[PDB]
Amino acid sequence: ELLYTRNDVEEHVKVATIKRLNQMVIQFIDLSLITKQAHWNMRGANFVAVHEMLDGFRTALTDHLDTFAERAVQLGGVALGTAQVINDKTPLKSYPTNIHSVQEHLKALAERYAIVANDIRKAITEVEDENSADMFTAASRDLDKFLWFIESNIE
Amino acid sequence: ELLYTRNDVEEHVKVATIKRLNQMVIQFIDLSLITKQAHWNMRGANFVAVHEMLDGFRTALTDHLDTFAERAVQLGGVALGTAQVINDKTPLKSYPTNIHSVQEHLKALAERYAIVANDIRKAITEVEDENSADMFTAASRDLDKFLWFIESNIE
Amino acid sequence: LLYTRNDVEEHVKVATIKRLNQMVIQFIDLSLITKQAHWNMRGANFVAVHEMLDGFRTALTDHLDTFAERAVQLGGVALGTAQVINDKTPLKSYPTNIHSVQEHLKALAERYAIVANDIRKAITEVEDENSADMFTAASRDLDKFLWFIESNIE
Amino acid sequence: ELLYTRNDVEEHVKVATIKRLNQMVIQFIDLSLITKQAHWNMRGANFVAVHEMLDGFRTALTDHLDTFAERAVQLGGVALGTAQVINDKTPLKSYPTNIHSVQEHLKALAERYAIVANDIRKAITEVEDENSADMFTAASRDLDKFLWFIESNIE
Amino acid sequence: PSELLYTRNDVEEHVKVATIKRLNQMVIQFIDLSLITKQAHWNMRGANFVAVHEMLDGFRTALTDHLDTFAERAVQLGGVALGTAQVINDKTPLKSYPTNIHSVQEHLKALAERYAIVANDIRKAITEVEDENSADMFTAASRDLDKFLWFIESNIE
Amino acid sequence: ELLYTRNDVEEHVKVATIKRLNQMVIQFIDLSLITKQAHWNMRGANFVAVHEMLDGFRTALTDHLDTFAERAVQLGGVALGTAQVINDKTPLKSYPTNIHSVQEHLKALAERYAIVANDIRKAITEVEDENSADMFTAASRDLDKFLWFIESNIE
Amino acid sequence: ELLYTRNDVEEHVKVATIKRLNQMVIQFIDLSLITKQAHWNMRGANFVAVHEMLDGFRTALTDHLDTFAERAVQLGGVALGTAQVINDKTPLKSYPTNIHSVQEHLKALAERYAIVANDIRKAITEVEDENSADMFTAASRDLDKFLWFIESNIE
Amino acid sequence: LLYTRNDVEEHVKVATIKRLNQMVIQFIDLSLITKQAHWNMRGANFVAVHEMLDGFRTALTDHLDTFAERAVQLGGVALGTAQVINDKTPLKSYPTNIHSVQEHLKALAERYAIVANDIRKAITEVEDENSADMFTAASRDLDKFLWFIESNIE
Amino acid sequence: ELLYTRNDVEEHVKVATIKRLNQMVIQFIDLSLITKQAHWNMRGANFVAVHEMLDGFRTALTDHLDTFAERAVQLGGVALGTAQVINDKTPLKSYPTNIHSVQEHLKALAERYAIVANDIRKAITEVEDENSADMFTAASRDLDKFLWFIESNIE
Amino acid sequence: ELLYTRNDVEEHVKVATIKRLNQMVIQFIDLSLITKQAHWNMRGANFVAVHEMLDGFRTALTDHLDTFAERAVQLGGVALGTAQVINDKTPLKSYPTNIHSVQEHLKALAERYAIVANDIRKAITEVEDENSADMFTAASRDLDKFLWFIESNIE
Amino acid sequence: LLYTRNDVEEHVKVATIKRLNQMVIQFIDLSLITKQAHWNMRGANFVAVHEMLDGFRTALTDHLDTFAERAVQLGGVALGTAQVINDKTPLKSYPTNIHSVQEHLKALAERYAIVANDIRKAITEVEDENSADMFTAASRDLDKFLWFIESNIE
Amino acid sequence: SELLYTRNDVEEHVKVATIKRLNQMVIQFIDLSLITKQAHWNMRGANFVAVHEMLDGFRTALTDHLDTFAERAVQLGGVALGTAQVINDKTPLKSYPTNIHSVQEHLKALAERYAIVANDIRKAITEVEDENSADMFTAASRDLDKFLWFIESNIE
Ligand SMILES: [Zn+2]
Ligand SMILES: [Zn+2]
Ligand SMILES: [Zn+2]
Ligand SMILES: [Zn+2]
Ligand SMILES: [Zn+2]
Ligand SMILES: [Zn+2]
Ligand SMILES: [Zn+2]
Ligand SMILES: [Zn+2]
Ligand SMILES: [Zn+2]
Ligand SMILES: [Zn+2]
Ligand SMILES: [Zn+2]
Ligand SMILES: [Zn+2]
Repeated sequence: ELLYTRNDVEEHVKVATIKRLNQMVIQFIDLSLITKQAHWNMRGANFVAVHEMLDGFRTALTDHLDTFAERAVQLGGVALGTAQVINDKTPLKSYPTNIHSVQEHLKALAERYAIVANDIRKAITEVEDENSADMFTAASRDLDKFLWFIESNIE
Repeated sequence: ELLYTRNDVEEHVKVATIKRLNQMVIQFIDLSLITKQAHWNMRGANFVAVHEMLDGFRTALTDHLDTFAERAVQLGGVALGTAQVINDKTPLKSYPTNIHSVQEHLKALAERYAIVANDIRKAITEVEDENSADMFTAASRDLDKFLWFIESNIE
Repeated sequence: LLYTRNDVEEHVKVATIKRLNQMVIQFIDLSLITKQAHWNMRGANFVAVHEMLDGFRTALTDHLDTFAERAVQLGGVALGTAQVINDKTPLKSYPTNIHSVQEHLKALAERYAIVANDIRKAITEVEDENSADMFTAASRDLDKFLWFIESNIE
Repeated sequence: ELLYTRNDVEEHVKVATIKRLNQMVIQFIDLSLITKQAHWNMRGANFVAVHEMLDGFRTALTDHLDTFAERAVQLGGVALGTAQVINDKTPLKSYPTNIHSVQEHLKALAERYAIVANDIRKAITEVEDENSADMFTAASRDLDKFLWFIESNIE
Repeated sequence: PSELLYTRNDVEEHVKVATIKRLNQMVIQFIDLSLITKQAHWNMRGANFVAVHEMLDGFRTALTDHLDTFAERAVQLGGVALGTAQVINDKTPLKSYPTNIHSVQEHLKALAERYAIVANDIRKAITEVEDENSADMFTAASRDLDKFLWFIESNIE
Repeated sequence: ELLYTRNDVEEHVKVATIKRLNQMVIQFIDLSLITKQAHWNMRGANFVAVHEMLDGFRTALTDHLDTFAERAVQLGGVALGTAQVINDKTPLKSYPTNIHSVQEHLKALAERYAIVANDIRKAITEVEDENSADMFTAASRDLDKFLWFIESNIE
Repeated sequence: ELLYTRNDVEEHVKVATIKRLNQMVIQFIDLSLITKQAHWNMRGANFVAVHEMLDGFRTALTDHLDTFAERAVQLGGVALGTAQVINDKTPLKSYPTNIHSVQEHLKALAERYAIVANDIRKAITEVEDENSADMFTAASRDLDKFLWFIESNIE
Repeated sequence: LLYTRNDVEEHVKVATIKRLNQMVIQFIDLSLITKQAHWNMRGANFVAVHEMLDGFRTALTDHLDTFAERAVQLGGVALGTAQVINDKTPLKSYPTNIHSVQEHLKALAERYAIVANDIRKAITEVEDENSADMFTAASRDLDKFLWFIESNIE
Repeated sequence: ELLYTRNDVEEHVKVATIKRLNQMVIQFIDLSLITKQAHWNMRGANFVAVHEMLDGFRTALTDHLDTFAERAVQLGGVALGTAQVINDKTPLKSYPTNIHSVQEHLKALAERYAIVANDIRKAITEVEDENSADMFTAASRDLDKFLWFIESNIE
Repeated sequence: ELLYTRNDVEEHVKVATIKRLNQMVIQFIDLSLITKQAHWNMRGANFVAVHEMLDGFRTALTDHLDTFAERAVQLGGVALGTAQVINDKTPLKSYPTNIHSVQEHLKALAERYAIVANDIRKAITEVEDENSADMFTAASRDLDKFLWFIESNIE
Repeated sequence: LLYTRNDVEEHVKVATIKRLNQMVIQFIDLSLITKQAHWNMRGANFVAVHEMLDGFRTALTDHLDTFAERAVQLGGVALGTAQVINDKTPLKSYPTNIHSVQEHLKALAERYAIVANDIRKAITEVEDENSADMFTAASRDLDKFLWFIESNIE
Repeated sequence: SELLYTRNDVEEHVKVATIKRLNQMVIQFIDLSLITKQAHWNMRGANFVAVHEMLDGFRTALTDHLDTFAERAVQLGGVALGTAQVINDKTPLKSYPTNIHSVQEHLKALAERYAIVANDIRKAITEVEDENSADMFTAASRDLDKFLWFIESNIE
């Protein structure tokens, strides 16, 4: 069931939205862990700039997911973002540990960012909570631009 | 094994330290996630201040475990921070998914925070890399104070 | 309707303007009630909840100014006078004999909740695109505060 | 009835001074509304300077009126600023919702600002409370200046 | 066939080419508004000068910012953003701005005619485009544009 | 005994003002030791926001007192703020070092705050130096609002 | 002989007040010019700090200055800050030109600062306009500070 | 010319206004060009060159604006409409079919180099010190931007 | 003679420039006052914007002014900026005390800004000290802009 | 005897450490008051510079001060910062109230600074808590710098 | 040894100041070469590496400032004139005739690492705790810097 | 003739001459910069905390200045030299004393060297024939002459 709130968003609409929101949350938490992972372990040409870039990426991700979770609560549900749940519920493929060049990491990121980027863009139009829709549009715009930024550094 | 570098810390010392650094990166990433998890799902007496208090802790955690990972890297290791690795190598017990009182979260928070704070204070006297030890001490100081902040809010 | 190269049609100009004044009104009041509850609370969790509210006010203030200016943009008049608020406000008059933090949170709860429940249907009622956007940013903040308010209630 | 406070302003001075503070709250809140009303709905020569001048004022006014309300609550009284109390108790003539020229708005604004500026200048003499006096002086300094700005821009 | 650059970005091919198209038009209008805003800002005199003169440095920045947002989307959809002097010149729907005029009032009128055009094209653009990401961009812009038109109309005696 | 200055406040007015200033200095200095003393050792409900509130309190007390001292010196006197002088001359009840809960501390602080508050308010009108009257008013307003802040956090 | 203003203030208080405000406007202007004068032409021990100290004074001077003038105008009057009127109506002896030592310049500054300092102090309770009293008071504090600052660098 | 109390000799004014307008025209085109490169590059060194270029754009517009303002102070008309640039710029129409940073660098260099070599000469040609001063600063900027760009070329 | 300095700029250039510097200083100081004078006492159409506008000119002015006096000093001279010297040496025509409208002031200002602006423009070419030429050029660029701004608000 | 905390530093060391943390707490607070007291009653050559410098040491002392105190509390102890306690536990001699010359005050400050400074440099190696040792070195670093600034301004 | 009330042991003072001017000596020589390469590098990855070096320089300069002042604190004299760096620096002269980003990165790596490793063994070799903490902050930055420089090498 | 290639078309003889000048000014500026710190570290006596802080200000300006001269030399296709060996072998400044402590002592020693450097760059400003270079040298000279003035005005 749900936590009670004077917020009168339809009951069925609440359940489905928390549902999407959460999965969106999980995808973003993963994207933030791997952004760091790639960030630490790059090496080679274009290092520093691509290194800094990624830090930027981390923050916005963080902010966007935050909104997701808080919105899921507003509707009377329970936002999820614990290691066990992520590991258990991510669509994303585990990030490589054996890769080392900047281009390697860029390719690995591009891959992952794209799945979430494409997922969330579709979510924008299939979610019946306008607030989420506006939420989802805001994060779609950045993931897209981040997807572009990343791809754009592949040589 | 290790990646080359001009950094001349001894071979044995490097390897040992990479492992300590990494367990510490692993522990800080969970607390980090746990912190947020509690942040979103809290409700009741003293919510707003404790809610924002958690956002401060996170930034410091994040910021510390980042130094960790980078020291491991400087020593020619691979810093490890993906959901699958943390899930797999976490020393912390899964964070309750269905607790709601701020009080409830404070207590569940203290437990895990103490485990990490206690361990790292130990790590400090152990590690034989002056740098990592310095990092750890700065971290230890923050955790000890966070630990106390948490506990000091328990009714 | 005052003149403007703004080419939005008349009917939708007029219909939207009302909804915008209507909404201006609920916030100005909501704005007033927030500060009221701000000055006259005491008891547990005073300072933090007290400082919270100031934050809401500032946010409510800027959202409503966005509504008013759109109403003027579409060619009408934005109404913000005390008089107009007093008698077109759809919110129950705020109680002036309550003092405890909780009492106040509940009184805030109820009213924020009715404005936030109305602006969310509004998003999807107007046919002025820009206006649905304004509302949605406002709704997003409102629903956050409602959540913040109900989350401090014991 | 006054609420308990260790604060030892004489009981009579408390009740007297609270009533003055509220009356000042009342009209400053009224002037806050009037000021936004004028700056949304003006058009004509010197529009843009004047529209932003008024936002300057708005914030100064809401600042002082807070200082009054808090002094009221401090002396054990109850600050009154609900939509109902203002309309019922405002000494300011209602603002005309049928005027659009910058010039008309200035002239409608200079009359309502004068009453307040003059009320608050005299109230400085009248209050027994030193703190309230200082409060009113500070705020009278801003009223006299704004009033002067307002009139200076009339053609 | 597809004169589209490769990206891992789903958006269907048709929605891609049409939105790009759309994005580029808004781009061109916005750069033009930007050029003519500076244009009028430099050359205006008479009553209410410094206020209007500085009012226009504010709009410039926001146009620049939106336009930059419109260009970068196009390039994400895998297009080429076009904003060179030549493209603008024979692409702007905007009537060459008068260089023979000196009063704040006439500059206001001129500005208003052209702001109104851009103002109304981007408002339409919002429901016409099938990229949800672009309609969000356009609404943000449309909102500033609608505020800016009102600001200019308001300083006209 | 006074130090030369071209400042022309009458010999007698100086001496008395000076004595009055140092008293308010003495008791402002104490009040801040006490503000920190409570800051560190409070635990219980509402801990964090109460904790931070006081540090704000501590800053304000510090500028006011600093202003009082410099005025004494301006008049040609010596400002006294050595721990010896506070101890031997503070009219405030030594602060309890056994209490621990936030509530207990807030009560202890209310007592002491109200004393100094109720004194410096009397002082505004007792003092024959216009400048000193002003400092005291600025300071009294802060104390009167802090007392209220303290009292209002009391359950 | 005044300018229409809705600012009701007994017209005769108006006239008296404008004159005092103009006398302080004149004096503060002269002091500001004097201050730069010494600032520039200073040399000897303790140069750079005194020189920097003096810039500080100036910004305060001209700030107090401005409020005096804007108030004169507010009451229906004309603010007088012209080079001719400073020359013709200043009670201050023209600052010397032959001096160059910081010590010489501090003393020229002190004897002049004191004229103005001691003067506006009395002005405070001499004037019938309440806001002018608050103004003069704020400036009197600063003036008394700067004086004391100047005097304390004298060996 | 338009009247101003500004006593710069009439011919000087005419001459200077013209040269100012030539530089206003080139810096604008430069700035358009800078942004075109900005959106449309991909390949090695992207993120950094991308943001590098946003810096020049900012620099370019302040300077160009300083030139327009000077021309107007002298009684002339600052020109920066799309049509005038198109008709008077001496830079080759920028390619819209190129994609590599290394390509875009090469293109920016050609054009940047031209304008840079032309304002450097302008510093000593003009007979108005203020223009010459403002010309010298822009040149200094343009000479740094050209060395940055060239420097980034593999 | 000049104050001794290692600065080796030739002696005749020292004297010649010093005299030229003090000349700009005198003029700029006059402009400054005059600028503040119009800023206080104008009323009419376009008041607020023009009124704030004028405060900017002043900051700009006193900055350039400063740089001149110090250059003078560096070369071993005495910078003069006293009221008396301003009153005696000013090439600028005494400023009208009775004008009241924005246009009245604008025009009086235009006349005097233009006189100064035309002069310093020439001084750029007249003076043999490169440093002091840069100095004048910078001022010149502000002054022509300010004249332009002033003239551009005249109807 | 101690307060309950999950912090598992051993009881014995927890106790020794608190004791040592509090002694510094006491000494810093005292240097704090002393620093402020010299700041006020100083005059003579080099006044403004030294005056300002002391204002910087104060806030420095005050932060280390805080860091020591909470460490104490987070270890289960009570921090002790009360005028009474400073009186009774301070090892620093009373600071003289009869001295007036910057040069006199710098010598009185040096003595006491040097005492605390030399004491805490030893404390680093004595304490068995790494966190406090770190805590001490930072403040030690400041104290030494401050001792050198003080001494350096001596003639 | 200059008089101070700081009571470190005469012996420890003397030793510690000598180890402090050595860290001061190589840190100045490193900041010089840092700009030298900063200025004269070109090729792939120029801009970010140019600016990266600016960050490093600010850091080196602050650390070395710290060693200096400690040394004076113990009663010693700091040593940082051109002639002392030249006569006392361990590191090989930096190569004037190299231009590529890659040549420069490797030229810096070599020198940074020599200083990087010296000060890391210095931490354990000083008797002054205030110097060990000091050296340690430096080491941390220096080790990160060496990692940043090596990590850009293709 | 061994200049790095660039589309910057300043006359080639000018580039070589200007580069030599630019580099000579860089040498002096670094030495000043070195020396400044050296004094700021080792002074003691009356007026120490202000001269000390003052000096840190000088360092900052010198560094931004000398950095402009070098990026200039490099633009015209040269090599900017700033190595301890190059300052050492190529400097016009006398070796700064390491046995002075007094504030007045250090002020006098800086005064002389600041003087040396300040007076060269002022003349440089007229002797160079790349305009950007003189704008550069003029801005610097403005700071040096002011810094020199500050330093002299602190001598008792
Ligand atoms: Zn959050
Ligand atoms: Zn990192
Ligand atoms: Zn508004
Ligand atoms: Zn409030
Ligand atoms: Zn961009
Ligand atoms: Zn103070
Ligand atoms: Zn003013
Ligand atoms: Zn402009
Ligand atoms: Zn100055
Ligand atoms: Zn604290
Ligand atoms: Zn330093
Ligand atoms: Zn550089």
